[PDB]
Parts: sequence; C-alpha cells; structure tokens
Amino acid sequence: SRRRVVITGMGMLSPLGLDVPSSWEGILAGRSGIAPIEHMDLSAYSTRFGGSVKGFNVEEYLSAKEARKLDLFIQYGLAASFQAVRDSGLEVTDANRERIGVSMGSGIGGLTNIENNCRSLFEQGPRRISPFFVPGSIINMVSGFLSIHLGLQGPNYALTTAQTTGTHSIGMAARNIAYGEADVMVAGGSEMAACGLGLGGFGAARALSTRNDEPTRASRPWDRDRDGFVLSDGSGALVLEELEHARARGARIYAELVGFGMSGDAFHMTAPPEDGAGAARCMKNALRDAGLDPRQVDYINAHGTSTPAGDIAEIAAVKSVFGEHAHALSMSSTKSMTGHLLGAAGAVEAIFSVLALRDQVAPPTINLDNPDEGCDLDLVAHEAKPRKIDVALSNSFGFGGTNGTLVFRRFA
Amino acid sequence: SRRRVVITGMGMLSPLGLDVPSSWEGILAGRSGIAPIEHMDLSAYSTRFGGSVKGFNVEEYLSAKEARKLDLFIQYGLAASFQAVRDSGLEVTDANRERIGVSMGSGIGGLTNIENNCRSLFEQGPRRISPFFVPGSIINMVSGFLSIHLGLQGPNYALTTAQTTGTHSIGMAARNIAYGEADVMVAGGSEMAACGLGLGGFGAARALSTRNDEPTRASRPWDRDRDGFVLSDGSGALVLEELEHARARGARIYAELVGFGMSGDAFHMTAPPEDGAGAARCMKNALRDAGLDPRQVDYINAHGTSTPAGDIAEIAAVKSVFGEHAHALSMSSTKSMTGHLLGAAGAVEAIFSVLALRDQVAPPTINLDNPDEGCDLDLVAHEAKPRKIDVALSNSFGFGGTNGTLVFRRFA
Ligand SMILES: CC(=O)Nc1ccc(CC(N)=O)cc1
Repeated sequence: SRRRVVITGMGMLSPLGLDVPSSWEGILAGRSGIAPIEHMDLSAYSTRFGGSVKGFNVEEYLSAKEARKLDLFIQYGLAASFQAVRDSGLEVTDANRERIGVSMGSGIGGLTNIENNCRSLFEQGPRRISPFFVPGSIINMVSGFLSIHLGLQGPNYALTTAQTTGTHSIGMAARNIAYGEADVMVAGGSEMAACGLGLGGFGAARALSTRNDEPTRASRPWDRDRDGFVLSDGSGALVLEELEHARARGARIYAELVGFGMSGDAFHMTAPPEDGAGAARCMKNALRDAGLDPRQVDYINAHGTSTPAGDIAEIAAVKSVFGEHAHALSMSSTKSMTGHLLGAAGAVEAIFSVLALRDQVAPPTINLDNPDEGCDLDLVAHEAKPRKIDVALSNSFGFGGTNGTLVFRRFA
Repeated sequence: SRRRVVITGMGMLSPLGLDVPSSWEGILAGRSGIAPIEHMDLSAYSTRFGGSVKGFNVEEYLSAKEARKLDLFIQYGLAASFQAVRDSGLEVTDANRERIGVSMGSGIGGLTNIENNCRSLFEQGPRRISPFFVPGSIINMVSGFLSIHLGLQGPNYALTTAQTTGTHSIGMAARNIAYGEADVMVAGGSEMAACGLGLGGFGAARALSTRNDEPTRASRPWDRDRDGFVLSDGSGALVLEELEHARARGARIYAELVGFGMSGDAFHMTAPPEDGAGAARCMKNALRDAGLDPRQVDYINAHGTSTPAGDIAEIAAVKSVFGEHAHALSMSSTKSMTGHLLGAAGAVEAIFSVLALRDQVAPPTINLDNPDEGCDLDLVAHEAKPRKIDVALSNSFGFGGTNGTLVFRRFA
C-alpha cells in the first residue's frame, strides 16, 4: 500500500515576481518577465535578454555574511524554501524533525560563482579562490543550508536532471512520503544561468531565441515564428505532506499529488524524438501511477520551451496519450511569460498547476499568434481561460531525453 | 509490496586500475594510487598530488569524436556503466528496455570543461564557447548518454549530494526496484574535480592534505598525523536487479542490497559533528531497513576521508550504534589507498564492500601507523584481514550534513 501526499505550502522567485501570488497575478494577466539582461556586458552575445529575478533581497532570508558564501541559485533555492515552509504553517519539533527532509535541485548549479572564481584564478592564481567556493557552489547546498537552518534531519538530497530537475525533485519527494521514509518534504529547484557561461553555452548550441529586438515576444511556444527557448532564473519549492499529518495539524491543503511518471527517450542528447514517444510513455506512467484514465485530465502545464522540435513532440505526445480527449483538455506553456527556468521550470510550473486547480483557470500561452502545422489543440492562446479543472498534469522533458510528469488533483 | 534487490554487475575506474579486478587486486595488496598530478602545473597550489585514473582509453567505449564533446567525469561514468552492464550479462530488448533505468551521479560534474570554456570566454570571447558545453558538462548526462547508447527507457535521473552522491545514487536506485518503478538500474557516480578550481577551491578551504613530498602516505584515516583528504578521480557503477528477475535469467548474483539509510546532520555546511550523531541516525535507519541486529554487521567500509573531525566523528558513531560489538566488527577506509573520489566514493566503496563479501576479506586501512586518541577499534591497520563477513556496511557523509549508509549481505 501507499500513503497520500498533499501540498500545504508553496514558495517562488520568478521573472514575474518575488513570491507565488505576485508571479500568479502576472501569469493570469499574460505579463512577460522577459527583458534585456542588465549589469552584464552581452555585446559579443547573439542573445542579450532573459527572465531575471527583479529586486531580490537575500537579507530578508540571510545575514549579508551567510549570503556572501552562497551562489545566487542557492540564495533563490533558500528563498523559495523558506517561503514554502512559512506558507505551510509547519512547526518543526524534536518529535518530528527526523520525519522532515529536503530535495531541492538545480540543472546547472553555480555558474555565476564558477565564473567569478575563474576570474580570480586566471588573473591572480589559485590562492585568491574563495574558501567557500566548493560548498557555496555545489547543488546539494539548498537542501544542506535549509536542513541546517530549520533543523531538518529527514532525507537530505538533491536531483540534477537538467530541465527536468524540479519535476523529478517533487515527484521523488512525494515517493519518500508515500512509502513512509518521511512525513514532510520541501522539494523543487532553483537556477541562475543568466551568466555569460549560460547565455554563451546555450548560445553556442544556437538553442536560444535571438529575438533581441522584442524580448517579450521571444518565447512563443507552438507559434510558427519561434526560434528557441528564453533563459530565465528563479526557484520553486513546495511543502509536500502526508494527508493524515496535514489533517491532524489543520493545514491548508492546496491540492493532492496523485501521480508521478518518469521515462527516458533514449533518443538524443538535446533533441526529443519527433513523435514525443518518451513524453507519451512518461505521461501514461504518471496516469497509471495515479490510477487515472487519460479522459479525467483537464489541464496540462506543458514543458512548452518554444524550441521547434520540443513544442511539436509535445503535441504528438498529448494526441497519442489522450486520443479523442486531446482537444477537450486545455494545455498551455507558462514559459511564454516566464521563459525557461531550466532545473526550476518544473518547480514553478507545479505551483502554477496547483494554482490552476485552486482558481479553476487555465493560464495562457501568450505570443501564440499563428499556431504551427498540427498545433490545433486548445493551447489557451493569448488570454487565461476559466474552466473546470479536477486533474492537472505538469510535464518536463530535458537534455539526455529525461522526462517527468506530475499529476495533481483537487482535494476536498 | 517491497521486492528484494541484488547486485549482478559492477564496473570501475579508480586510481588503482581501469576495472574492478585490477582495482580490487590493489586494495587487497595495500597499494596506493596517489601520485603527483602530471596533467597540469600545480607549482602555485598547496596540494600537487591526488588519485588520477592512469592510462584511461575512452576508445575502449566511445569514438574519439564523441569523447571530445564530454567532460572526463562523463567519460569515466560511461566507462564504469558499460563495464557493469557487460559484467551483468543482461541483454537489453524491446521486452525490458522500459524496465531498465540509470542513476549515475556526481558531486561537482564537468568543472574542467566549465573552467576551459570560462578561459575561452575571458581570453577570446563568447564565440569560442563549445556548443557541447552544456550537454558535455552537466551532471545528468552520464544517465542521458548511457540511456542513448544502450536504449534504456526506465527511470533516468542523477543525484548530486557531494561526497554522499555514490551511496545515495545506489540506495535510491534500489528503492526504484524495491517499489516496482524498474526491474534493473545502473547506479553509482563519477568524479573528475582535479582542475585549477577543484584543487584551488578545496585548497582555499584548507581541506586537502599538503604532504606533497610523500603523496602515498598522505591519506591516513584515524592516524594522529592526518592533515586532510586526498582528491581522487574515477567512477563506480553497479547493476541492481529485482531478485526474481535475476533468478529468472540465471544471473550471477554478487550479493543482496538489504538496507539503505539517509539522515541529515542539520549541523554545519562542511564540518561533521564530533559525536557522529547524524552518521549514527543514518546507520540505525539502514540497519532497521535491513531488519538486522547490529551485531550481524561484520565489516564497515568507512567514509574515512583522513580529516581530523570526519575520522573521529565516525569512530564515535560506530561505537554509539554497535556498543560492545563495535570491538568485534572490522572497519577500514579504502580511501587510505584510492583517496576521496567525492561523488564516486560511495560507488567504488559499495563495490569494495560487495567484494569483501565475495572474497571474505576486510581491506586494509594503509598508513595507520599511530591510531589517534579513541581510534581503538579493529581498523584493519596495514594488511588485508581474511575473516567471516555475512553483512557489510558502506558509509558516506558530505557537505550539507548529508549521510548515506548501504547494507549488503551474502546471497545463497
Ligand atoms: C568538438 C567541436 O566541434 N567543438 C567546438 C568547440 C568550439 C566551437 C566554437 C568555435 N567557434 O570554435 C565550435 C566547436
């Protein structure tokens, strides 16, 4: 048998806002968080824009001294996690601290720290590398720092499955609780790869939209004029909680996490297969996990990266999985507004999926001016759509052909 | 309901050899794999030695063309994965490809590659960044590339939990099989952190031994003259397999994986607590998971990094878990010979723990000339000790206070 898992707290930094309600307000308004990147020389770069976190104040969370030790991705991870725990009302005690764990991940980790320490290294040699370089840059330090700050002694780990990280982190945290290895988990991911290395790295693979003239129109999933993904920064964290543990302390329950699917394409290092066979297997695995029929799905938060191959594969995968119901569900890419937070994409999009359930509204796919060949599904073009949503899927399909799907259902 | 998990295949690059048998021969012979580093000028560094992989031929596994796109840690991860799969005798088919997954982790991932591309960016501009920078450097691409080469469509993910990565990777892969998410998993980790930022970063933290004039004597777990860990490179991979699946195909079974434990210290970003309270919680979780009397434990492969605080914390944790039986079991650190492979430490040491079971021998702790205050257990000083081993435990502890324990026993 298996215990049920609910969402009792959510936290976020995104290009739309410094918390969940501000981000969600921008999502439902169709607002873009995309703009040229500042305080950075991007002259020799073919992409000069992205989703930055605007006006983040780390000292709401940490002392200036402890923040100086930590890469921005870790700072963002901690901000979302601290928000999620506060949002949950959970009280950590000697009686429960061994049952409360953390799985906060990242796709690329501490590129900003690596960049700045490389500067020191090359210019002045190794003795100028920060003593906190390693612990302040490695991906497990959101889980590490959070556990130390709150006294969490439950399972303590971090995933790194590129653009699938956040989805896998939440799913595997849910499994921890279901199989009785924990009663509470903080899970999600964080990312800050709007360094030269991130824009240069993805830029070198010509993976990025180069629509520098109109950065807010760059991310246009399933639009015939799309030219690659938009790089974005931020974090999402959820408090996952066993249902009876949640009910006993009178927690506010946003939604139930009913399904987790994983698969590998085993196809290509960066490109999905044309027919989305891997994403189809993963969605089917998630629905089977949830004991649900494809007909019961109302809302999908797509991966929807605005890459020509990625977008088309996801249409193929949804038609294959959902057959005569594929047009009845609504599917949207919130990456049309946020851009692609890579390892954090799955975390913030799980939150948007839970909020679609709370508010009975499908977030828009903005910039869908001219759907491409075969993009004839309900993709919620331009504006939010109020509707019945009992069951919401969130998909993540990343490099190495690693796929994740989460199934959320209304709780009452 | 929970299925049993056996080891059918193992693979390894270590400072002692280019496979498991050659590495194991070194272990039983008390040979050091530590030598001054030759692959770069370390004259400006306070540490100029480590455990390098010697004579690695990537063209035993991959085309030179593919290898040139991949960081050494991915090459090392693929080499150990391919060895483990071949050693398993398992044949991938349309019938089973969806039931075979991979969880190969790293602490740091492609630091060398990211450093080299940082150098190109700074000296020459962003147009010199490799288009293979991201897929050739990020941690999930051991899992990704292995799945692509072998056609593995099961759960596809990667852990990054610093020096606990290998242990966590193996443990959670076992859980995937135990719970029915997969019948086979390739699990372990790989590390190549021996670049400027790696030796420089650990150097800046004053974490590394500085015994440059006698590198083979540098790693001296529990010795009163120890002065930090020795940085080492390589990979460990194991094929984990549901027991009936293994029996059904006539697989050679090395041992059964009966116990996995995790805990957080919630103590310090980098320092283990002196009393080993988190290590003790972790081992107790693992032993309860295995349904064992602690007195059943015959052999512990310690974390045994050769840091003052780490080594002593482990004696304290073992004494607290095992009481008087702490004086009956054998505990050794193979890090005395291999050094600290960081994210791969848990992977190679799980293999040494299985081979301890197959051959009925406790590997030595070499260089244990003067055991420190309170280091009065059977630490297998100097020479391999043939003895009865029914149950073997492998411990890892990492930055973020992250703890993993694996419990193996003989299978009949
Ligand atoms: C394996 C390979 O073809 N590497 C590669 C590295 C760097 C670049 C960027 C450049 N213009 O030189 C392009 C390609």
